[PDB]
Amino acid sequence: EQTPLQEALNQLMRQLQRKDPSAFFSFPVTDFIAPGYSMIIKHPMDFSTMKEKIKNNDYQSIEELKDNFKLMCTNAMIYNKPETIYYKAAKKLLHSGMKILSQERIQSLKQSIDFMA
Ligand SMILES: COc1cc(-c2cn(C)c(=O)c3cnccc23)c(OC)cc1CN(C)C
Repeated sequence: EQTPLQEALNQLMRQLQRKDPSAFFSFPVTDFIAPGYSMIIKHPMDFSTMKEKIKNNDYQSIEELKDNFKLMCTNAMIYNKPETIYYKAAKKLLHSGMKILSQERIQSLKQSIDFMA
């Protein structure tokens, strides 16, 4: 049993992950694979962490998940240099995700979520 908000967050997450077929952002970045990461990025974020916050009913709004998604992309553009594959992939994923999490779409979900209460 999940709330209408949780299920909306899940379908949004499914579409966001559709824009990352390489699974660069599926799991947390470790210092082992990216040395000094924990010293450079103060608020790490990834898809699996966001999915756990959905599962635990941590998000009170779609905008909070939108904030976490922007943070995950921004983190990769801080740690990685502009020509790297990870920077370019985060740049493109952020732009694609902002179209998915547009105000127009958040609108429609808020009303249907409200109508199920
Ligand atoms: C290339 O393969 C991967 C890359 C990254 C990765 C992501 N981001 C955002 C980074 O900034 C980053 C920076 N340095 C090194 C690696 C990464 C990854 O993160 C956990 C996992 C894989 C393995 N994958 C098959 C699951």
